[PDB]
Amino acid sequence: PNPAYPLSDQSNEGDWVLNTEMSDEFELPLDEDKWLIQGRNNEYQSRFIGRAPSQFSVNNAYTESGKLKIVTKWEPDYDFRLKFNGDDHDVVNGEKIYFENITTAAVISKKQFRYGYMEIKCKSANAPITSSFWTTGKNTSEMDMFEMFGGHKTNDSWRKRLKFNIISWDPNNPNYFNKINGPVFTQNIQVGNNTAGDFHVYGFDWTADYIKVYYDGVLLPEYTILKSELTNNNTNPDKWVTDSDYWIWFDSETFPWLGIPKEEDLPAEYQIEYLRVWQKN
Repeated sequence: PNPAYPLSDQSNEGDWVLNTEMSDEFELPLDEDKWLIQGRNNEYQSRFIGRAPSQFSVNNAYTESGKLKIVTKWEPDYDFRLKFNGDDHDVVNGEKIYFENITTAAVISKKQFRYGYMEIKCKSANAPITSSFWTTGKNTSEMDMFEMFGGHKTNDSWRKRLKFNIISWDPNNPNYFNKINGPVFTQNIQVGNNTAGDFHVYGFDWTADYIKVYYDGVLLPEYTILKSELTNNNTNPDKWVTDSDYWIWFDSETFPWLGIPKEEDLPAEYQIEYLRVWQKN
């Protein structure tokens, strides 16, 4: 296939132009003028040090073999830090979940963009750890294009799952996460192959009016999101929160309610062969 165009649009019906600021083939050492390794020089996007028990380490993101590696390690002697609020723990189901044992990483674009075709070729980490591809905007919203859980020990659907979420981070919005304690919208994108078994190409076409999902070049129409549906024909406009500039994130996190890796599961690698972000000419 031609890498100049989305795998799902090889005739370039979209008149696509690669956004070089947001794109990377990861064939060189990680470009830290393009990418924030979370925690580099104590810089934390969204003040997010990691999801307990895991914490983001600057040593767990690097390129290797043409891929960005987001590594999950068993590292009990890591110098786990406190949250920006001074806590040594997250609060999950009302319980204090302490930081310990596991390091992951997060890599965030230093630039933002609004609307485009995002195509990521990746293989999820083969452990009970997330491999995620997502966005944030300042006080606006967050689109989790996927949370994978490639090494789920007991759920085969999760091994083939891309959990997709849209979250409102705007306190003015009735769907604000800290009002409804959940996403504006979520769906389980199910693909045909285990996300940790091989590299696959995942496409997310993000526009002002729809979000579409592509797998290995093929539209998955069951997962299309339409503004007219989410807003019920513009009668509930606050349900459409993705008209925002976004940073792009890759990361891995412990989701303790799904599972926690054993040392025997680690190290594990979320491997990103490339990110291609196109926008319309």
